[PDB]
Amino acid sequence: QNLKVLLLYCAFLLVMLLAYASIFRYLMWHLEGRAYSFMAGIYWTITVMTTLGFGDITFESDAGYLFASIVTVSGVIFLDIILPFGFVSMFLAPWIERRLRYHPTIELPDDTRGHILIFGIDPITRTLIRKLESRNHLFVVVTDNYDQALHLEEQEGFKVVYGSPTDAHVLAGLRVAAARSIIANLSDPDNANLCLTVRSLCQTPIIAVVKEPVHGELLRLAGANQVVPLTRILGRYLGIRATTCGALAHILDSFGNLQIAELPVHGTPFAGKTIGESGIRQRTGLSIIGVWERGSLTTPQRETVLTEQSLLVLAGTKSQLAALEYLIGEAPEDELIFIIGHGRIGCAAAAFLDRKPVPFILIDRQESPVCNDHVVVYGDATVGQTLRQAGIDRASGIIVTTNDDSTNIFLTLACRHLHSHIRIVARANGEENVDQLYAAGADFVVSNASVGANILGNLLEHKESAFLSEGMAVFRRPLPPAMAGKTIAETRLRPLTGCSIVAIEAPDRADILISPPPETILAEGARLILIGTSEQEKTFDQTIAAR
Amino acid sequence: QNLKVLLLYCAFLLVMLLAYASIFRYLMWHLEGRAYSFMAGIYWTITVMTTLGFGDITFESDAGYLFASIVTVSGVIFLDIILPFGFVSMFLAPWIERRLRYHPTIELPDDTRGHILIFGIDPITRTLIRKLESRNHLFVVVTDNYDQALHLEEQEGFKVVYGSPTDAHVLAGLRVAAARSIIANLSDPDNANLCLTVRSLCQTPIIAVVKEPVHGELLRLAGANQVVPLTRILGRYLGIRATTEDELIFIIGHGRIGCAAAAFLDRKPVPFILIDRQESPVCNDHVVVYGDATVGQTLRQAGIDRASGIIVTTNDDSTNIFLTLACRHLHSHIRIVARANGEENVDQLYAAGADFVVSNASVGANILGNLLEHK
Amino acid sequence: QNLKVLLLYCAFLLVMLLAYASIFRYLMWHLEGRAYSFMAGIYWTITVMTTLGFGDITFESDAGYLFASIVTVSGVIFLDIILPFGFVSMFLAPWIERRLRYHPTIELPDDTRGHILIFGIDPITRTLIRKLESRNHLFVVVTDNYDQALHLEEQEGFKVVYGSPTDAHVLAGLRVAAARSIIANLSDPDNANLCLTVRSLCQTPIIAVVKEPVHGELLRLAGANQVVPLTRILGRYLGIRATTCGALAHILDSFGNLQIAELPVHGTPFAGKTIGESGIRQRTGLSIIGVWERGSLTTPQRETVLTEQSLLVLAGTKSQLAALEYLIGEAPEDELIFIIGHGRIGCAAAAFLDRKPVPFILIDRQESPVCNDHVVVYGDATVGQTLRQAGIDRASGIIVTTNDDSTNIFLTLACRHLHSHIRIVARANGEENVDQLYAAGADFVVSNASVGANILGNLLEHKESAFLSEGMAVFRRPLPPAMAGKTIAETRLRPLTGCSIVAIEAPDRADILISPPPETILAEGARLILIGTSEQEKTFDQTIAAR
Amino acid sequence: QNLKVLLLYCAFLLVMLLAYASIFRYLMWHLEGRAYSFMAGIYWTITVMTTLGFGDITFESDAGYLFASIVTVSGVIFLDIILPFGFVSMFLAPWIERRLRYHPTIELPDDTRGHILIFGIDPITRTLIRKLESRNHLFVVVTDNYDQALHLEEQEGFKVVYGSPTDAHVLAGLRVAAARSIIANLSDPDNANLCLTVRSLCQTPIIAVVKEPVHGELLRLAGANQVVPLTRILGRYLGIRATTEDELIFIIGHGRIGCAAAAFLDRKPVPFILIDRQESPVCNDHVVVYGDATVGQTLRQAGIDRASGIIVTTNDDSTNIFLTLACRHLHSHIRIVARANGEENVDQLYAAGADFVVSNASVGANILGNLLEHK
Ligand SMILES: OC[C@H]1O[C@H](O[C@H]2[C@H](O)[C@@H](O)[C@@H](O)O[C@@H]2CO)[C@H](O)[C@@H](O)[C@@H]1O
Ligand SMILES: OC[C@H]1O[C@H](O[C@H]2[C@H](O)[C@@H](O)[C@@H](O)O[C@@H]2CO)[C@H](O)[C@@H](O)[C@@H]1O
Ligand SMILES: OC[C@H]1O[C@H](O)[C@H](O)[C@@H](O)[C@@H]1O
Ligand SMILES: OC[C@H]1O[C@H](O)[C@H](O)[C@@H](O)[C@@H]1O
Ligand SMILES: OC[C@H]1O[C@H](O)[C@H](O)[C@@H](O)[C@@H]1O
Ligand SMILES: OC[C@H]1O[C@H](O)[C@H](O)[C@@H](O)[C@@H]1O
Ligand SMILES: [Ca+2]
Ligand SMILES: [Ca+2]
Ligand SMILES: [Ca+2]
Ligand SMILES: [Ca+2]
Ligand SMILES: [K+]
Ligand SMILES: [K+]
Ligand SMILES: [K+]
Ligand SMILES: [K+]
Ligand SMILES: [K+]
Ligand SMILES: [K+]
Ligand SMILES: [Zn+2]
Ligand SMILES: [Zn+2]
Ligand SMILES: [Zn+2]
Ligand SMILES: [Zn+2]
Repeated sequence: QNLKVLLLYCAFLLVMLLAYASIFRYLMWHLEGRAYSFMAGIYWTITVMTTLGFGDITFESDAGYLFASIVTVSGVIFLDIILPFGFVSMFLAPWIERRLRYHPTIELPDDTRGHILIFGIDPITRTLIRKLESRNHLFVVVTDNYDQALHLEEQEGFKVVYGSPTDAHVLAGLRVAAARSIIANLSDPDNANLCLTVRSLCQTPIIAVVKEPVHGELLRLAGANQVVPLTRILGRYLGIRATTCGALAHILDSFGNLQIAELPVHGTPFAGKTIGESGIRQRTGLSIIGVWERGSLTTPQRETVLTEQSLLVLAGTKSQLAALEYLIGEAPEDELIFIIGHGRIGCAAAAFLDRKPVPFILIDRQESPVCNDHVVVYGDATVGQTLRQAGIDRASGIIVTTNDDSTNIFLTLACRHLHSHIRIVARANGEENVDQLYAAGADFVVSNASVGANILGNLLEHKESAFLSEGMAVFRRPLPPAMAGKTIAETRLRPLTGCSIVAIEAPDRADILISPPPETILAEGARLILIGTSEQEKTFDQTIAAR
Repeated sequence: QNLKVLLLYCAFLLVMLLAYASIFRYLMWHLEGRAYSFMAGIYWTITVMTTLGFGDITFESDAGYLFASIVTVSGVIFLDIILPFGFVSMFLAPWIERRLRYHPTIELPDDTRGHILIFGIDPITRTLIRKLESRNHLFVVVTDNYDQALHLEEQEGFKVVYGSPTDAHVLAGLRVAAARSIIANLSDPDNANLCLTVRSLCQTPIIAVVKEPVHGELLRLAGANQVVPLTRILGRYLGIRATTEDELIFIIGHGRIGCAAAAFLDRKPVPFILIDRQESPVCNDHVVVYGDATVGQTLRQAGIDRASGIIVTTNDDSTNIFLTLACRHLHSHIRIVARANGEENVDQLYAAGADFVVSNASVGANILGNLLEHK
Repeated sequence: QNLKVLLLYCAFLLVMLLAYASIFRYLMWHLEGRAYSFMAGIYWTITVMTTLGFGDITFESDAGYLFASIVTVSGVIFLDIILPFGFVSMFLAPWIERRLRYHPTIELPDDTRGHILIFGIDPITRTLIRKLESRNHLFVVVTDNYDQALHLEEQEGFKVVYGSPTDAHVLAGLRVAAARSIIANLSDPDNANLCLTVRSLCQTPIIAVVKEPVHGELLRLAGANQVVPLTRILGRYLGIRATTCGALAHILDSFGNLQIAELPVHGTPFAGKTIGESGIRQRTGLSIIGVWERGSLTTPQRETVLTEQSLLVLAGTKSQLAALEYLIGEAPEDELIFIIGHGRIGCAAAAFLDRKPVPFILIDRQESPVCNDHVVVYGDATVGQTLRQAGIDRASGIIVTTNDDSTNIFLTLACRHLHSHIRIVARANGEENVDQLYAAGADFVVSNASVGANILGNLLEHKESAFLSEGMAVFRRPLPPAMAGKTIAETRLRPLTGCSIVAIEAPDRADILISPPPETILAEGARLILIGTSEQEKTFDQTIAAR
Repeated sequence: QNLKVLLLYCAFLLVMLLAYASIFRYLMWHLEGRAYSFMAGIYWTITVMTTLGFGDITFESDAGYLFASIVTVSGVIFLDIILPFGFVSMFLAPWIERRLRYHPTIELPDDTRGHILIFGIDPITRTLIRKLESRNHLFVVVTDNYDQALHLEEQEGFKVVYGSPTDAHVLAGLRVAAARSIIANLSDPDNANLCLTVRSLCQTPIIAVVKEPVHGELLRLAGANQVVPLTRILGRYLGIRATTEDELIFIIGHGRIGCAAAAFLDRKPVPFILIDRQESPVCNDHVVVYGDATVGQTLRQAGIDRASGIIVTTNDDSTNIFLTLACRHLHSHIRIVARANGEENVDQLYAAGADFVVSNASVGANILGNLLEHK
């Protein structure tokens, strides 16, 4: 905007130059019978406007004086006044105003498309934003807190809009209809308000983070396409890690056929062994679809070594999962788990452990404003002997789930020092504290930020197949010996049935190929893992054998 | 104004030009016997002060040199010093004091007339302003809160004054004596303070919004022309909509409005149950089933099953929307009447499953509006 | 500071001018054999430095070119660079910095003398400051709150210093030793800290405002020269006004001889009558030393009309005060006073009324964190029927003493409307609310700001005789018939005894002359009122009759 | 730096002068057969670019006019545009970003070495800084509080960094690996967090101030080189001074220090009474006579009469001074030992009537000081 105005002025200056120069030659002729070249004209005009004033070329008539006077003043006005002033107004003012005074972005440009709207900022969404700035996605966070808008503007991995998140006018300004996705991370009532409002304008996909698992249904009603119960999930990931021996934990039931479960390896016979060595698939018929270690989901090799902290992601039938449970295959007696901190997450960890059930003891300073179903031992875990009196002595494991990382680090320190034996699972509110929890003696650390970010992140990237795979199903099929040697693109599987190949594992191998390329040459005995509508799965074995 | 001082300077600059041009000709003639035209003198004076300096016309006598030096310096002082120093100190100064540091308005111009003072801005009075915009009244909102004056400045269909509403000196700078009308929408004690203070200056008509219907008489006594008990009226609208035996009405929210709806249902009478998470600081004539309702089964406990009606009257619109969702979810047909604190939530309450929605801001703005028009 | 530097530069410019001009004439001569006048030199030099460059006088030698080049550049540097830059640094920067950014005054100039230090800002001291800015006294308020320092700096009836009030280093910076007076209006512990610290540096007089009358002694110990129990005093002024009929209230006992008391006129036989008509002095022998009405203490005339709201200031012997009490002279039966608000002031009003005693009832929302001696009826006076249930019906008077003026205005309104008979005394936290309390129906309004300011103000102005009259005594003496016709300056009373004439009243008149001028001619039967040490009062009737 | 860019510009300006002067002579000769000296060319080029314009030397050919025009414009661009635009954008910009808007330091220079990091600034650590000033160490105080960093900026004998003490990236920018020593004066949990974080980067010696003596072992475990239990030590100093039957000691204040003094007196043992206005959030092994003492007769009630000693241990110096006054007033000779949180109140406690004063900041600074010197 400003640049155009600038060298638009430069153009007007040039025209003034040529004009004055042309008039100069004209006057010198018709007024004093003197003839100057075009160059002399430019030369003189520049000499005057610029106030050099050599004086080698001057007029002698009053009319010439009147003209020279006019050009002279023109130079001062357009080179000594307008020019600097305009620079102070077009450049200087806008700079100092927008650097000493926050001017809130209240609206988004009309041409904004495919952007991601973030409502409700916190560690989770902050980490999500930094993570997807590593891909340069257009993020726009919204907030109705002036002070927060400022803080978010000084440092920016994203644009910040300041306005009421639940005002349809404000949502129209954000271009919600043209937006790619929407993260609803406000309170549950505000989320419900947000979803209904957004839905009155568009069908833009919405991912809501629910603070209380019971409200999940309500948010789907208000218009949310996906609901993520973070605290429930977080409590669960603390829980599955607290037992003395890892146990199967169910994840998904794809229409009562394919089951997805996860298994922490600690204290199991699989610890220390390799995937091939443990022979999990041979003895259970299960598919190992991934190994989660060091915050990275890798593909299962046969030489891969399972560590105490490894976590297997598994897929198969109900009986195949029951086989694995038998192999583990039993829990030690008198298991007792202390849970320090009875907030939403600690509360969820308790609920998960009760689903089994494993005996536990909750400990917190004050009564829960949201929970009534749990009996809590009241006291300050930091104040001497509060844990001793609660009988921390016969505990087999501890979950430290305070909302303060330094306190969790201190408790992990003390517990590991007084009980070098028990499992210690700790929670990190921020990732800048994860390593210290390990250094303090924790057997595993669950990070709010990374778990939250990974989930939301994946829900985002796989959006083009999120609402798709939503309502649909994942199933497994023994590759028909008829296609033994044919390429995925050659079989033309999708155009017939409608499903999609998401994995191909060898007959006698823990080695699996995830998201195989069309060029992949199929083999004999191979086991396919497909995904599609609960209609195409039945129209699969039908359409495939037909044509 | 900065325009007058500016062109008044151009005036002085012009006089200086003519003065110097004339003195020029005079010296050229009397000192050196040289005759120059008027244009020549203007041309020379401009040439010197503008520092161009063609040199085609110079003196040769000492007195001429002196004069030439004086004009040169004049051009530097009045064109290269005062002009810019003026520029910056004249209007680049106001810029900082009004754009780098928020400067609240603490007084209206002397001749401000026919304006409507608003005391206590909120959804109702905000809806009032944007409603009578076509009538093009000058609305002035008054507030003793700095941060609020600041926020009311950025976006506007109304002027914002910052000061104590109950201070006589502040009201005089607001020109209350010349105002069209005054809307008192503060606490009842504050309203009373405001009325008596205003009445000591003038008899500008005052429309007071009163919280407790009993206080209506006192506000009149203080000097209010009209008293509007909105919470009673809004409560009545809720109670009316929730009815038109074994009829049983759940009222979620025991604030003033919810309380008024209960009071209304007694007159019928229609059995009802009040539900809140706190005790009423102003009410003690109603029985309230305490315990937060957003949790989940607090309504199930109370028995949202055998009820015939539900009134949602929290002072938070999103909470109202959530409760409406939950209710419509638990019971697909029970009559639900929801309260909307702001008109921007009216549509989401209906979308949530409400059968009727009472809009505080709409009913408020309308009543106050027809009270200003019919005056 | 800046101006000097400015026209110091102007001087250096002039010297440069004369120098270059002198060198010019020199070079033109010894280099080109040309002779120019002094004026031509100045003219040329100005022509170059200023960049006009007529060209009518130029050099032709390389050395001349080198010189012209040097002068030319000198002009650009000292007129086009330094000059504006210096203006931006000496003027522009200091202005924008100290107008967009608060720079705290941390110290006072070394030569600061006779100033008044204010510690602890509030309505009282704010009003005190505005009041004594009407006399242009040098006030300096001190505070350790950054945010408060800013607010006090934007608008200023005084300089503001930001620092710890109880730090001797900070006190030395304030020049406490050279200061006139010090107002200690902090908490009692902070005041005690302040006094001890100030006392370790100087003997500068200190006036402390105590928040709890019991701490008064402690503050005199720490070094305070004067202690003002504002809340006690305020409670008293509410109390003396609440009774159905005004009653004598003791103020000072000057060594068991001269007594000072005050009497509100409401409900007494003196109401409506004039001072002469009531014949108070004739019937009691008392001296009427002042009439306090409409916030102004005037001298008692005989034609002066006493109104319901008038307050007599009286002086005389114990029996003379007892005579007046008899004239009034009795209180109505079943007096019952409701006191709304049990803060420090309301509490003090109760204590005063108990000193008589008059039956009362305290009413407040919560228990007092400081009082234990009073039984309080708990409830919200604003919530319907709280006063009704307390039996406001049989009250003879009400004192409304909430810490919120609007609430006091509302209560005054309602009470006067439901009980048009009872006395209503109300308290104003700020003077901007006094008139409205009257308009609401209050019989009298006690203003914190004005009472506080008047007291402190007087303690200040009369400082030169404050600590003097402190410890001293005020006494009355029947003018000896020996000086019947002599002038105050002629009698030479002070040089003999040491006392001072503060009043002279006629034998048969309520007319009194306060602070009589030395020229005043004394009469016969006149009654003198003097002040001095409890040593000079005895050395009075002795020294006067002797010589 | 702004000096290099500046004189580097003067360098380019100089080259332009010589280039134009040489081109000048070349054109004058080849275009018009006129011969000019080197000084003449410099003199002409300066005369044109500086816009003086004497005119004593002008071209007469078109190509000369063109060249003359080019130099004129060069002087305007490089002397009347870039020079000032530079000025303002070069160093009048930094001025605003560092004087109109506080800019906290979030990172120390790469080569910072031998510095002492302070975490948790307070009277003790503040007294430490002003004490070892003659040794001329570079002390850096770290704080995650903006408003505190701002205040610590105006007055200084030490540099202030703003950031999370327990963030590894923040500690790396603080150059912990190259620091002389680290003083951890935060909460015990925070200290533990700080130690482990620091230990993952380096083995810089750490001196931790610990609140609860039991936590000393854990801080060591985290990685602290030395653990200083000040509250235990200060409490012991109080108890020691208050003694060296029917001996009875009043301890006013049951904070950690007051609590430590009580614990100390048990070992003697010497009978004592704790007096506070609240219950101890960290202690439950002592009986405390509750009820505020500043009111008046709370000490009289308890029996300040038959007592043989008084320890004043509130965490507020003025309150301590007041209590000392009141005590010395009620009893002219009973032994009084007062605690001073800051060294600026030590003298007023003695003036108030204390028999001995333990100075938290002095004892603190001394211990930590001799711990840094002897290292
Ligand atoms: O400098 C001019 C001068 O002119 C007058 O003096 C003489 C002048 O010197 C002669 O050249 C001639 O013009 O006649 C003049 C007198 O008639 C003025 O008197 C004098 O003021 C003035 O300076
Ligand atoms: O404009 C100068 C010109 O000089 C040369 O041309 C001629 C010139 O016209 C004659 O006046 C004389 O000086 O001899 C010159 C040739 O020997 C250059 O050739 C030409 O480049 C230059 O423009
Ligand atoms: O420069 C002005 C010119 O005007 C005309 O075109 C003349 O023919 C020409 O001689 C002259 O040079
Ligand atoms: O992810 C699996 C989830 O399945 C069910 O929803 C369970 O209620 C829940 O405990 C579990 O977390
Ligand atoms: O201006 C320079 C002067 O120098 C000497 O003083 C000469 O005597 C004089 O002729 C000349 O005018
Ligand atoms: O001013 C007179 C005062 O004398 C005494 O100090 C009384 O205790 C007090 O009630 C009264 O206010
Ligand atoms: Ca850390
Ligand atoms: Ca809405
Ligand atoms: Ca008022
Ligand atoms: Ca002190
Ligand atoms: K020029
Ligand atoms: K010339
Ligand atoms: K020029
Ligand atoms: K010139
Ligand atoms: K010239
Ligand atoms: K010439
Ligand atoms: Zn729970
Ligand atoms: Zn009610
Ligand atoms: Zn009391
Ligand atoms: Zn203890």
